[PDB]
Amino acid sequence: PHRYRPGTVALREIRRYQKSTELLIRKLPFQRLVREIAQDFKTDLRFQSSAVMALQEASEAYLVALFEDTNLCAIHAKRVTIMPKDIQLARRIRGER
Amino acid sequence: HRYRPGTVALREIRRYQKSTELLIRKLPFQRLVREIAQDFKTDLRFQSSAVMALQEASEAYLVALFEDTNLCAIHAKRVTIMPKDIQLARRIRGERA
Amino acid sequence: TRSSRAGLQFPVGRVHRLLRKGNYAERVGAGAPVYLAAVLEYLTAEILELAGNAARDNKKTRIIPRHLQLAVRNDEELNKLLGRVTIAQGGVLPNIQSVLLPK
Amino acid sequence: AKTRSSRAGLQFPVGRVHRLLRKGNYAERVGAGAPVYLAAVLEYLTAEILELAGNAARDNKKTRIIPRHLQLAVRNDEELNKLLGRVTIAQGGVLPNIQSVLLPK
Amino acid sequence: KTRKESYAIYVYKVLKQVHPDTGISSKAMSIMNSFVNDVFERIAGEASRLAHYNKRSTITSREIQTAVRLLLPGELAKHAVSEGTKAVTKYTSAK
Amino acid sequence: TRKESYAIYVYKVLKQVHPDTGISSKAMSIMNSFVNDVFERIAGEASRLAHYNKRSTITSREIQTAVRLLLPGELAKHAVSEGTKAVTKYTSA
Amino acid sequence: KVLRDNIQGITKPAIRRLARRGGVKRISGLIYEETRGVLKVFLENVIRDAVTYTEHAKRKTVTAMDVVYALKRQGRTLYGFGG
Amino acid sequence: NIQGITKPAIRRLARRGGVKRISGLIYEETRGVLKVFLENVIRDAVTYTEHAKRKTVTAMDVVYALKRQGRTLYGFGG
Amino acid sequence: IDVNIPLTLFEPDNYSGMITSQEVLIYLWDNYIKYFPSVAKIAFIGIGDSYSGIVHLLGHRDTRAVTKTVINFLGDKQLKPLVPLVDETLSEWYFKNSLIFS
DNA sequence: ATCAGAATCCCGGTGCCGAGGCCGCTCAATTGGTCGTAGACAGCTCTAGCACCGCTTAAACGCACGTACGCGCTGTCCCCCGCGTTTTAACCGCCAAGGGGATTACTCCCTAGTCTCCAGGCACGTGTCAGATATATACATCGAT
DNA sequence: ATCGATGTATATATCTGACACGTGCCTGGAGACTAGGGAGTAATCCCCTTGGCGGTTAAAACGCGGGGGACAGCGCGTACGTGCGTTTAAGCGGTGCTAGAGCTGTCTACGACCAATTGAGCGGCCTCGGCACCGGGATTCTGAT
Repeated sequence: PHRYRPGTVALREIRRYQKSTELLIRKLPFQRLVREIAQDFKTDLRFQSSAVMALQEASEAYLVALFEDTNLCAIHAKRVTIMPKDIQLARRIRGER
Repeated sequence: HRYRPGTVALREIRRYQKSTELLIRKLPFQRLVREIAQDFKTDLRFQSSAVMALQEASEAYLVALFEDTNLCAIHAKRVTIMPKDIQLARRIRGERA
Repeated sequence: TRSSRAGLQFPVGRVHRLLRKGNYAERVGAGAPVYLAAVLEYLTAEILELAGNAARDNKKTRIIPRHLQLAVRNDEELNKLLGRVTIAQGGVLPNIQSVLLPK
Repeated sequence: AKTRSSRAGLQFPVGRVHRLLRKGNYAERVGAGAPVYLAAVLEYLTAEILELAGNAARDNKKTRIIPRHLQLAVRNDEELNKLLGRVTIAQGGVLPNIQSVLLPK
Repeated sequence: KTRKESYAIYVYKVLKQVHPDTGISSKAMSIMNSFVNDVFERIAGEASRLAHYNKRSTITSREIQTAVRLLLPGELAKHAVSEGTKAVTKYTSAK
Repeated sequence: TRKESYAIYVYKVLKQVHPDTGISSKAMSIMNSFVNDVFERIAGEASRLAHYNKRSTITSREIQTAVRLLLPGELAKHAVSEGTKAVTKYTSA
Repeated sequence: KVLRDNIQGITKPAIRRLARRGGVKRISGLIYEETRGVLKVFLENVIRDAVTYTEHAKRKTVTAMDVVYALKRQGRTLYGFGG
Repeated sequence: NIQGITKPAIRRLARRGGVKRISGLIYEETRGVLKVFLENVIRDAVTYTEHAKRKTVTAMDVVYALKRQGRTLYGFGG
Repeated sequence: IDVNIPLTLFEPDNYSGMITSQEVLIYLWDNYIKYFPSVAKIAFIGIGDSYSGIVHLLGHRDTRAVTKTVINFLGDKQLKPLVPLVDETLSEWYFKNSLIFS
């Protein structure tokens, strides 16, 4: 039973996901999701699929941006591991309310 | 009697955030601004409220940067600061890379 | 006029001339200076009301812009709203934490 | 040769640009050679972008350019990564920006 | 010699509305004149963009209604829909 | 119909750099959005300049200045140089 | 008629993969909900604007153009979609 | 001048800035970043004034330089 | 360097002499003098005719990266003004360091 | 708890300077009125959003094991706090000087306006090669003993 | 140190639709001419800016001492990577329908545009009181024990 030391083949896949460009949010969950959010303002509108793809690209872009900020917060936090306090610190630095 | 560290520190935080007042000797900073203002242009009369606006920009931006530096120290479980707090703080400003 | 007949404080002639001058589209439907004047008058009523409350907190009877920045940091729609804009003579407010206070 | 751009040796139509400047509510009247200068800056920056886009497709061995190459071409050049940091390219892709403290040891 | 216009007397009397007997400095009034010009520019710029988006040459109170419920968070924006449609019927009252 | 894009002039400057290179339609969308973006930033910036200067039309001095205000060093340098090259090349003859 | 549990479709491994593109070595267990909650606070700040476009446009269909115009005013401009 | 700004003024701004105990390379790093701040502002304000054909940089120019990156001071030359 | 110009016949302004002065001036600066690397302090001296070709070296080329001040003994000939083309700053530089005598 | 020792507050007199107010000027608003066209408004077609179904499978979930990363404790050494002593240059008031923009009156070239002419540029149609996908092969690194 | 599995890179052939081109038809682009207003320039004003002087005057500097804050060492504690088997639902695609987008066509309302008279809005004016100045006495901690 052979078993890797932790997080290193994870970093090999960090090299994999930073060798690429793609989306990762799958389409029917985000479709159902944005129909739930646009449901909450005025109901039952038809859309564009390109609208869904535009919101999905902006979603994953702002995600991986704040994931790299949270990684830099855990580095300055003298840690290998992250916390929600890294995220909360990032919101009060960026001024989010 | 000899006080511990923190006493006049907290008392001067309460004193300086009471007052509505400027804090910097003016003409050393005007010597700094004309020491910049020589560098690319000549025959330069100036107007005083532009120097007052640069004063407000510098004081407001740097009390803001002491606030970011303070909250990186709050994240850092410390009271005495480091320059690397300022480096992380202006990365997550996005002012600095 | 066009303004007292509309019942606002914010002059439709001024604003109409400046929208004419300001190059947005070609022609102007005249409710737009009136509706713009209404939103501008309501938001300056917001700012002056919270600024007068912040001047009531400190009792400088002429509003120093300390009170204006206090009126920013009170209203979280305004604090969330005007989050990139500086205020001269505005001051700050205390914030001292669990790592900062003496134990 | 109908075009005003061959009189200046450009490639971008100053009649079209002068039209959308006239029909755009930017200014009231629109001059002659200020659209020529604007089309010159436009033509220079599209040559300068597609320079490094051809470079980044070139080392990635591609002809029909995927915008990975475009994201490299903006984000590497810190005159233009400075100037165009606000906009993510769709299917941009991220750089290997891996800090040493989380690298193994 | 320039008889230069600002937003002095209007913001003055709006302060006389909301706080009936008080005072202000000229510096804070310059902040307020700045603030009126800033919000004038942002609603006017969004009106410019939405007028170019809708392929048309004019801008009415309808366009200011949709501009402000794009601009403010929707409680303040919908209160401004109340003040604005108030002003719609109260300016289509007279000429 | 008509459809005023800039794809063939992008093809012109593309072939000026290389005959070896294929654009995508999405890369044309990136490039045209870049055109329309930089078009309207500079166009509103020249409009801002003419609002500050209180005139009616636009000289290429304003385009020169706004290129120096927006663009950094080599970018504003080479763009001012290419622009006054074009000012010479048209306005001269 | 409202929809429900769609943010449950955002599962913990998908956020974990996007943090692996975000360079992150070690992944805490305390994280995954607040991200999604911030994601809710993302889209609540989007479409509060956005339908106000197409309600003005008198359209019962919603474009990607309104999304693009919203991300101009949210300051999150992306290309690849035109206009 | 470049060292006309002293260490205790930086500590007074730290005490209005909520900072309670302070390190020392901080002061020189602060003077450098302040001078970078002022050089970019007066870079574009001088560029506005050379367009203006004037030999006096106005506060208008400084507010417009703040108005480049969304950092607008209210009250002094909008 | 000396260049003589053969005149134009029965003519009030020596016009094709000005034409070949633009051919000479544009050909010398756009064929060899940028490809002289070791060059500074050029002065142009025009006697009589054909000032408009050297005016055409100023207002149509950046020759002032190497040259400094132009000399003209105009005298009785017609005025050849520098047209403001790229700016009126190079014409202001013309207005500061040049000489024309009539 | 018990101490001084600082640091903080509140008061009556003086005194001063920026709001704020009114005076009056003027120029843009307003009004009165006409004109034309953008756009209101209705009709028509034709796009594309919605739905549904069934074959596949990628993703999500769960468990077992344990390892190595967070953190709590201790313990020290030097970097700040407090406080004592010595030097600068910030500020105020005084005059002196000149740069340049505002204001004023003047003219002219350029860009807009208009008209008429025609190929640049568009949609539409078409054929093809870079690129994706699928399968075989070697190369790097991490890790367990 | 030799060994393995996982990821990366590469080599192949193959097929497709997007690109890239070609085709043909027109409207917007080009040309030619005018008129008007934009813009550019010079002459006087006086206002605004620089500059410099000398006196106090607190702030900067410098130094001193030890505690508590930094940092390192150790040990503990635990959750997340890794591996495998199970399950859920997204993706795929294939068919059909109509709502609403989009295109069209006319009519008129709505806005532009012009002229003639008026007060909305500001500068200039002065005075006054909100607030800075302060000197004394009440309290409210910090640290030592």
